[PDB]
Amino acid sequence: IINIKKEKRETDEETKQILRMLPKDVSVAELLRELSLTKEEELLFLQLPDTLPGQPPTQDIAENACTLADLTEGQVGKLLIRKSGRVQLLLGKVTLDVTMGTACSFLQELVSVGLGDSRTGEMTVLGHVKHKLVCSPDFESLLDHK
Amino acid sequence: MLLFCPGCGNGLIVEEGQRCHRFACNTCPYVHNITRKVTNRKYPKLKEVDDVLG
Amino acid sequence: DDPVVQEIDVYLAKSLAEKLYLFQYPVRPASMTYDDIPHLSAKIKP
Amino acid sequence: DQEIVQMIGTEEHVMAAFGPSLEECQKAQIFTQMQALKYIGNKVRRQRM
Ligand SMILES: [Zn+2]
Repeated sequence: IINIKKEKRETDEETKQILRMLPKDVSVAELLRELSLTKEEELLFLQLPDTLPGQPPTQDIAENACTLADLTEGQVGKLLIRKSGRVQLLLGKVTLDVTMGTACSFLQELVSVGLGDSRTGEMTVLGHVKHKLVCSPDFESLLDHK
Repeated sequence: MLLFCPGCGNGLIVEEGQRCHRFACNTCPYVHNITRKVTNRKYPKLKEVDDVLG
Repeated sequence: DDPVVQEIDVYLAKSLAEKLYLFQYPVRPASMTYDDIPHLSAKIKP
Repeated sequence: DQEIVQMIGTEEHVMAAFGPSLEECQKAQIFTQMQALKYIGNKVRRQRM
């Protein structure tokens, strides 16, 4: 029997129903093992808030939503890992917090669909997505500030 | 247990082919022959030995 | 609780802003991938 | 059906309880959205013409 086409168990984390013979991680330890334990690159999928703490630069406006489509390239923020497991994102004057998202177990392929021509385009499989991050405003600090 | 076809995701039933018993889906030609023993225990709750009252 | 280690920088790229899509298979576990499956075509609408 | 089972739950007792429903669905030839919609429409009665 082919080993890469066996039947799959309902539990996606325990699909190994037949053999030839997971604790919930944290973002700080995640990045630590991603950089210290190994050096291989990893593709992440983080969810940013609706409005970023910035203004659309010369985008013809209004206090509207400021997303990544309005920001330019270059360094836009820093990622801080404090003690006791705190993972913050300093995006300027304010600091958001980064937590682990829903632990997806199904296949997630990050691909690039580039329509170079109006008749023929190219689909480029960039990689696989395994972990999901969630960035949230530190509302407590924003409230105790003013 | 409950098994599903990797192709379309429908439930797999157990049938008999020309060589051996196999899991098969009713909506695709996907099959899977059984090589070794497969078991699914349930461990039902044992009738607790009731005690005399009074 | 000071930021002792891992002061990672965050960069932004706009090269694939309009060409980046996310495809997720709710019925296919992450263990088995479609890398070995030969694809034939993809229909799409802008 | 795998997506339906994942939506219902991944617990062993959940699958054991939901098994009969999947079996009864597989007894009929309902496997697509069109077939299920036709089966539902067959069970629909007009609001008195
Ligand atoms: Zn199938």
